[PDB]
Amino acid sequence: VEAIKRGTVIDHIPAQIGFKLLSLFKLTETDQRITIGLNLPSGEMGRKDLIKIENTFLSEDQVDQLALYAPQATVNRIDNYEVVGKSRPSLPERIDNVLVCPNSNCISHAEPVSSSFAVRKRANDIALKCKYCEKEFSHNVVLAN
Amino acid sequence: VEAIKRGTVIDHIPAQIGFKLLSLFKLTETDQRITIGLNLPSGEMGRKDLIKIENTFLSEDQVDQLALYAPQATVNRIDNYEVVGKSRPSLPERIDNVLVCPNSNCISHAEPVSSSFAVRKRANDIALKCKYCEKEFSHNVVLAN
Amino acid sequence: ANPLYQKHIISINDLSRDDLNLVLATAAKLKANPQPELLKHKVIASCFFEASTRTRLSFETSMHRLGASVVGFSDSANTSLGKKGETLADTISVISTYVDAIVMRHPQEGAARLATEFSGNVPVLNAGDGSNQHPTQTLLDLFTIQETQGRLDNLHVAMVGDLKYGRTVHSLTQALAKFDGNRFYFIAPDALAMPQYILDMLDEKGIAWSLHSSIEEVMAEVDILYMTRVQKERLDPSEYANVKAQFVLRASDLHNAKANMKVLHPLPRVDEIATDVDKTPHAWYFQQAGNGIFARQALLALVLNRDLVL
Amino acid sequence: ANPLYQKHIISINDLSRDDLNLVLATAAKLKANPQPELLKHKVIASCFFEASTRTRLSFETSMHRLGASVVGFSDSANTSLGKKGETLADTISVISTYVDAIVMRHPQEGAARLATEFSGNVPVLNAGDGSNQHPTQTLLDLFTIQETQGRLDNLHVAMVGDLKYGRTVHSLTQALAKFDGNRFYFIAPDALAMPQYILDMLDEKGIAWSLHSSIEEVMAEVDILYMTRVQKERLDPSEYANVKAQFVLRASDLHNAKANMKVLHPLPRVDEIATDVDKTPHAWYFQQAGNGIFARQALLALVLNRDLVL
Amino acid sequence: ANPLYQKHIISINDLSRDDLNLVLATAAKLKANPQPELLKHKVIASCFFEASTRTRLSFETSMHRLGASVVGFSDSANTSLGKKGETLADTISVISTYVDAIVMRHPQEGAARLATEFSGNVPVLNAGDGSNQHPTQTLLDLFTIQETQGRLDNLHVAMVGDLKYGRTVHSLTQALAKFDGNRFYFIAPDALAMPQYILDMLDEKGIAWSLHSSIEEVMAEVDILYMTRVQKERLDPSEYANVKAQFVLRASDLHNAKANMKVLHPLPRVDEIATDVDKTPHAWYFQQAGNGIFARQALLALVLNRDLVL
Ligand SMILES: Nc1ncnc2c1ncn2[C@@H]1O[C@H](COP(=O)(O)OP(=O)(O)OP(=O)(O)O)[C@@H](O)[C@H]1O
Ligand SMILES: Nc1ncnc2c1ncn2[C@@H]1O[C@H](COP(=O)(O)OP(=O)(O)OP(=O)(O)O)[C@@H](O)[C@H]1O
Ligand SMILES: O=C(O)C[C@H](NC(=O)CP(=O)(O)O)C(=O)O
Ligand SMILES: O=C(O)C[C@H](NC(=O)CP(=O)(O)O)C(=O)O
Ligand SMILES: O=C(O)C[C@H](NC(=O)CP(=O)(O)O)C(=O)O
Ligand SMILES: [Zn+2]
Ligand SMILES: [Zn+2]
Repeated sequence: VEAIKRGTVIDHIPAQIGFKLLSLFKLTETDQRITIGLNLPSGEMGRKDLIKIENTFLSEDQVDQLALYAPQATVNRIDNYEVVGKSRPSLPERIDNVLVCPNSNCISHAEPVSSSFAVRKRANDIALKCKYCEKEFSHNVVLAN
Repeated sequence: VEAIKRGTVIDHIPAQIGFKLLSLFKLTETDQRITIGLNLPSGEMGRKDLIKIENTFLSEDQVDQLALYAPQATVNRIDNYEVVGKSRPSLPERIDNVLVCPNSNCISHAEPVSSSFAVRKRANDIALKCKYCEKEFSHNVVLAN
Repeated sequence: ANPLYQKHIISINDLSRDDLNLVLATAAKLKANPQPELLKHKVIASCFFEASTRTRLSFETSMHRLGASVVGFSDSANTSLGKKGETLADTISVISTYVDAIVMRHPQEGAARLATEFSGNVPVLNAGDGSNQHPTQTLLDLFTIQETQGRLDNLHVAMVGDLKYGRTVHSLTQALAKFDGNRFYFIAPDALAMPQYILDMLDEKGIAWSLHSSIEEVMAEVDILYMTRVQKERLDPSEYANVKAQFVLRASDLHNAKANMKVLHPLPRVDEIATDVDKTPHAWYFQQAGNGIFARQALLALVLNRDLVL
Repeated sequence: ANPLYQKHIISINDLSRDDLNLVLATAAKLKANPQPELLKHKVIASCFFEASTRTRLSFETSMHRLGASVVGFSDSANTSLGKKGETLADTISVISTYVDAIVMRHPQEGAARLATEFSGNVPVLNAGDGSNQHPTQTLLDLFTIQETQGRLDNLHVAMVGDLKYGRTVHSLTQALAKFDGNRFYFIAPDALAMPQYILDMLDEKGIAWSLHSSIEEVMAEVDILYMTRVQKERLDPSEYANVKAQFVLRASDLHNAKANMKVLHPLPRVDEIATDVDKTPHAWYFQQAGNGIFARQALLALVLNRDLVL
Repeated sequence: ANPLYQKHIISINDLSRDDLNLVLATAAKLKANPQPELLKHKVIASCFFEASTRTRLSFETSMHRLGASVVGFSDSANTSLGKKGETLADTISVISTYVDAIVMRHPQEGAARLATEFSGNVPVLNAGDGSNQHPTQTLLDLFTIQETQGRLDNLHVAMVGDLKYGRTVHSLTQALAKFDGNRFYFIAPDALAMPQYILDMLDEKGIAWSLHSSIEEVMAEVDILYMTRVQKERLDPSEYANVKAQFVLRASDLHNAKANMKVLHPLPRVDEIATDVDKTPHAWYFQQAGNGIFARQALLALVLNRDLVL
């Protein structure tokens, strides 16, 4: 029903991640029409989550964060009912504000600065090195704080 | 797209409430296919949210728990693609598990018990009385887990 | 069995007028004709997790006057909850395999109610749970009001001091509201006012109540002046301006008191009642405390003994 | 007189299988037919120098169920040992002129044994001495194992957690080793292993035992899973890596448990037993605690009363 | 200007080999020919939020030897951060309106880096941030190694003790890895091993390192034996088994040492170096400390002067 004229479709989201993205990106805090599929069948990955939002596009920060939460997701941009742009989210070099350094003795916890991590793509997991304490972690340990 | 054979459709949810319902009652913690529409045009309501959950059913008690957030919603039970039951939430007697007692000195915060509040109409608000501490609060200030 | 046999006694809000009258009737009988062996072969736990003089000692004395034995503690510091990290739930789960009833006081609201969810068939009697309820205080209070006024109906009752945190006044107001035609005067600092759930309950029953900023306003009409201590151990630091008693009753304040009027106080008092009051005919806080024996004997008898006493 | 009449009860290592069976037989009899006046005219001291909920309250409840009176303390802070510098020896020397028996728990190993050297003809019952012995725990444990398993012979018994400092498991292992064909599984952090003097004793008797690093390894064969708390108050600071429970039993861990299997725990528990276990048919730690009454009644009866009960 | 003019000095990871050599060359020149007026008219803040003896005093002495003035504090308890709730951010924001550079030590990793974000054009020098970095220790360490060994490449270097929390060895290993052909021996308890990020760095640069369970194992081949203190103030309670020095260097252990070998230690020592080592030709930890003067003068001179001619 009612394919959208202009906006965004985030596809190929892993199961149990779609709901998380809705929260983290505060996507439902809008009056724009949204449709969401959770645990949809997928030939490409068995099961998937799917988010469609009219007249709305991910901010630069949100795209950067998406590469961490769902690497294999597909961001489709739509204009005049047509897919205009399509890509897996570009991994950034740094990510600020959203992550929490798992080093409990990091100065970043007690003080008014934005968190900041050097992002480097690796073989199996992805590494996050804290700007402040200089410690590096697997994104598995940084996420699910 | 693709109507369901059996499950539950929670229709006529007020705008900005659909997401709250999903968060609160942990509705997305399942492998069953879910479809969600937010800010859909209604006509009766102008704008509405819509939750569709496959192979999943709500008891009358479960339906009543929705009364706090979406008193005017319709809960459609679906079987063999047909609506076999329509119900509207009615204010429940109690709200267990999901809320947290605002009283910092309540025993419920320290011990292995589930939260519980008696529900009543007060003026045009809803007052919750904690089973344990017996203090009473407007439902606005009683936070969720 | 009598209607209170094996019942938990947690909140006045759970009891009816008939329940209250039953305790009082039983208290009268046992006072006239003691039954020193009524609870022989009972062992009762007295578990106080915060301070007490009157409530604990009167309860234990009552158990002994009825022939029961007593085990427990007056301090949690040397229980396994105190030193080994045990939950209250597990504490109750084990003690309830030993004794025939549990009397408990606890600094958190809801503790007695929680205990009932772990005590199986063993009755819990709430000797005070944080600033919530104090039902056995209310039973002795009602006995004392009845004794001195001749009735529990159509009375003018002033409550003074810390009404917000006073478990005593939460319980007593709910209790007197179950009788007819009573009228309440609330004399409290704004920060320590009677809680809305009490006021709503009064409004529901159509009971007259009003706020007053002085004792003198109401002295000429009150039958019962119920004074309270500021519950300093319950106060938030932001409420520390109210630590000191805002209303101090002295003997001179009693010039225009009704002849029948009694000054009550659940005790302990700090300075809210000057010592010069003690010798006046209106002072009845010590007589009141002594009535805890009769009320607490009655309650134990009703909860632990099947037949009505006569 | 019965073989335990007027005996000190200090260590399971001092008792025989016949002694253990005698207590259990007596416990059964008193449970079936209470004797509320058996110890009338006895006064017994309950002297706890470290924390306790179950052991103290069950012992005192037992004394009362048999008609005895109780004096003592649950804290040493307000004795003359606590404030005036008195030795334990002198403390026992005076208390033993007052009472018919002394029940004591103490934070130093050997304290109960020392007390016997100063108590004259007055029996000392060890309610726990540091990380050494806990013989009355073992008596209720054996009663509970017998009740649920139908025997004390040929059992598969796993003991889990802090075995080094667990006075409970020192006593219980020595006790079960006096019966035939029992097999032990020890599941402990390396730093908190069962002490060599226990292991040597097992090897002497030709008893099979083995170490395991998980509960799951042994779940399918155990009749009794005996869980323990890390004795944090006994730990050297160098052992602080083991404060947290290394083995946590949850309801899901019990899928392949034998139908007869019971989970025991002398209590208190911290997190080593999740609360979801409580509702499963294998949970028996609270039933176990309630059996302390029958075991402790039996022991008091045997020590203080000349004739065998029937 | 010189490469270090107006630069923050936070982490060895931000400095090149050329940077390090520049400081060492400058230190050598100042040691040979002092410049008592080099920093005339400079006021420098010395801000120590945790304890220090060597680092603070040598820093302040260095400032005075170059003619600068010093303000600051050796603990934070009487700053407005200590008594009025002020953040570190704001503390740096105001102090940086006063002074020409800030030297700071702090118990949290990252504090120095954070300071650079609020200090504007005022250079921050990291005197130690939690267990992360200690770059001026590394500067004086390199200077000392170079003085005694004649080189900073092709060395055999052992680091012993608490390598996990030793900010000293994190900085030193990183610096020595910027030179060629160095070989590392790491001798530490498993719980306090050299962190993986240091090891990965060594791997990526194809630098040889190995683990050893004893000093004697490598004594015959080392040019530098760098001993460390267990950082007990950084330990988690789970790591308290490691408070005592695991490795204790005694004079007798040096029998097969290379003649040229020096024993270094950033100090203070507890027991990891016995006092009988002090008189041996290998002991060089006090001379090492003495060299803090020339390295820290060099650093200050380069940061606060565009160029130097000497
Ligand atoms: N006008 C539209 N309105 C709403 N959703 C759309 C619209 N156009 C495309 N989509 C959705 O965007 C996603 C990508 O569409 P596309 O046509 O690229 O499918 P595809 O070729 O299978 O893509 P992929 O190869 O990435 O799976 C699909 O899930 C589709 O439902
Ligand atoms: N098999 C099905 N699969 C998915 N959705 C369904 C199915 N059957 C009904 N629905 C949905 O259930 C809701 C109610 O269906 P119904 O046929 O009762 O419409 P209605 O009578 O207009 O509802 P109401 O009158 O209560 O607004 C609609 O939102 C519809 O989309
Ligand atoms: O403490 C008060 O002021 C009122 C009341 N007092 C009592 O019950 C008397 P006590 O604390 O001595 O047992 C209470 O709530 O505890
Ligand atoms: O404390 C334990 O974990 C086991 C054992 N526990 C008990 O005896 C129960 P309690 O300390 O409540 O009397 C003990 O040795 O004290
Ligand atoms: O403290 C240590 O053991 C090593 C090192 N020591 C020093 O810098 C010497 P000081 O604390 O006296 O300034 C440190 O990291 O602080
Ligand atoms: Zn960090
Ligand atoms: Zn509450």
